Amino acid sequence: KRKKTSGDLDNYDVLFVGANLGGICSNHFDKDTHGKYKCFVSFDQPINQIYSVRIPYEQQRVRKSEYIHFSKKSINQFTPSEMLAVKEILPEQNAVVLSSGRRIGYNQLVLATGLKHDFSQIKGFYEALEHPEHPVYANRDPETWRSAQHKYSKYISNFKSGDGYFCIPEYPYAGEVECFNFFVSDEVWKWAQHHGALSPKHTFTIVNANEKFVHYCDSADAFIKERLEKRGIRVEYNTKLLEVHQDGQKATFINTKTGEKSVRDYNNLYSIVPSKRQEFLDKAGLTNGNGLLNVDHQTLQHKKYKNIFGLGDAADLPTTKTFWAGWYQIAVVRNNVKRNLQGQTLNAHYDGFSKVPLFTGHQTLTYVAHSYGGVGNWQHLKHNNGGILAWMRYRSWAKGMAKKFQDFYNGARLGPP
Amino acid sequence: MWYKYFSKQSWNLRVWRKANLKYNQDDFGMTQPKYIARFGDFRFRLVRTEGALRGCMFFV
Ligand SMILES: CCCCCCCCCCCCCCCCCC(=O)OC[C@H](COP(=O)([O-])OCC(O)COP(=O)([O-])OC[C@@H](COC(=O)CCCCCCCCCCCCCCCCC)OC(=O)CCCCCCCCCCCCCCCCC)OC(=O)CCCCCCCCCCCCCCCCC
Ligand SMILES: NC(=O)c1ccc[n+]([C@@H]2O[C@H](COP(=O)([O-])OP(=O)(O)OC[C@H]3O[C@@H](n4cnc5c(N)ncnc54)[C@H](O)[C@@H]3O)[C@@H](O)[C@H]2O)c1
Repeated sequence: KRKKTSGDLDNYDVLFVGANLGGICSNHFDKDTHGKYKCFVSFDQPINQIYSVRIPYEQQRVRKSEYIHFSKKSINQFTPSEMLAVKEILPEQNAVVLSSGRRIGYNQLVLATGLKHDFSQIKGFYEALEHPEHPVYANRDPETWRSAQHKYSKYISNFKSGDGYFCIPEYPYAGEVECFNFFVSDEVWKWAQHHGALSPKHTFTIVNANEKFVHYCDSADAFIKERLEKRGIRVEYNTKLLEVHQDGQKATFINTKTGEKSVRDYNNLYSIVPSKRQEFLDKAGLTNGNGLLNVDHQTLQHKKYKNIFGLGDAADLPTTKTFWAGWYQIAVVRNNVKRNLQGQTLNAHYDGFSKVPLFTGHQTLTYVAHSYGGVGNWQHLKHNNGGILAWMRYRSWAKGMAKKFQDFYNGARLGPP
Repeated sequence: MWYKYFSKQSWNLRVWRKANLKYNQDDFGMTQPKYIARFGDFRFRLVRTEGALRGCMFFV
């Protein structure tokens, strides 16, 4: 019946920049407007890893096919797409130039570029991750691995001895709570110390560059540090990983507080991939300070250039940059964009809700849910000390969540509400 | 000079107690799932292999 909209145009009315959350919004945008508008999508990476099930993926409760998704699958068939990143953006002219060099016009811009990973912030880190034997592990898989490479799952298993370091980069970084696996490894490494698999002379410390683990929710941040002390894990703040020497297994850390660097021997290194602010978003005068989008906390509309929006991780919102937060940010964007296409007012407000599971044990978890003011709901930090209630909620997220992201990208299942 | 006539093509296996040590038990078999709990981990720790464990449970 309906003919596919064209991609060989000079201008559009809505333009989504991103595939992870920019694709789900476009799929939810067109279905609400019944395809009244012709929109274009321009992402940068061909593969979207489901970091929300990263820890069940490391436990191999999720196959690699259910963790690796293409970017085209998030976008519907009616709308055209192209894997070309934007080179520069002209908000005063309402146009966007791609890396190829073709100028494309727009009436509304939805920026979902998120936080771009930068492996080059740590010298030699990427090459030590891609190596199929080196004990350097990371938060995401390199794209050069085949389907038979399962090094990601050997971080907890192959820790027979040595010094172990869990490195947290400088905020803002992607995957704050959803990639915290120091509680599941502690329980498994407690078993290894019982029957001798783990040597009694081993060291594990959390190298956190920031001062706190959860920035915008102090209720959950106090719980983490309280539980880390009860477990016995040592934490070092204001220290960030700087260089990884693959030859002698040396890790260069630097205390950003005092500017003092040191060299430490490691045998099991895990680091969350650090982010990097994209320079073109600063040349166009859209970001502020740290490099995040300066938009309204309520309507997600930018301060200036009211035709430009922002959501996901790239937006500067006083909340945890999770995926369930994006479920409630696409409903607001697809609404307010619909209102500016008709000149109407903006009645969609974002309350700052964000939900992320915190794996407190090998097979138990608790939910970190909070509003804009850091206040949690009925689920916040409940059944946190393990038990049947915590065990059932774990199996529902480990065995029954990865199969749901297929419907999210297709369009069969919408957000929670 | 027996090592001069030794054939290194037999190094494809490392046989010890009738078991090949270069066996990818982390990707194949009952030992592949990393979500095993304390009991299953301690059980594989004792026998080190699935072939020996299954052989004993056959009679037990
Ligand atoms: C009932 C009639 C009895 C008649 C007589 C029978 C004879 C009895 C005497 C002999 C006893 C049996 C001996 C068996 C051992 C033989 C040797 C052997 O084979 O190796 C060990 C063998 C190892 O098993 P496995 O296959 O390797 O384990 C699976 C994985 O490998 C393990 O993987 P894992 O370790 O990594 O993780 C395991 C688990 C994680 O598990 C844990 O971590 C938990 C561990 C907690 C330990 C806590 C320790 C506490 C210490 C004590 C308490 C502290 C002190 C308290 C002080 C109090 C003070 C008073 O994780 C999971 O996710 C579990 C999967 C989901 C749960 C599946 C449960 C199925 C239940 C179905 C029935 C439901 C009925 C509910 C009704 C409830 C009310 C009755 O153990 C067993 O065989 C257990 C028996 C199983 C028999 C199955 C056949 C029957 C089917 C179940 C019954 C169905 C209902 C029937 C009645 C219905 C009408 C009522
Ligand atoms: N743990 C992690 O490292 C990680 C990484 C990404 C997403 N996530 C999870 O997913 C949630 C939402 O992810 P997200 O969508 O906000 O980030 P994202 O990186 O997944 O999405 C960014 C998209 O925009 C594209 N992009 C980036 N720069 C671009 C440029 N110059 N030009 C054109 N396209 C560009 C990317 O290709 C990508 O399709 C997050 O809240 C988080 O929970 C986690």
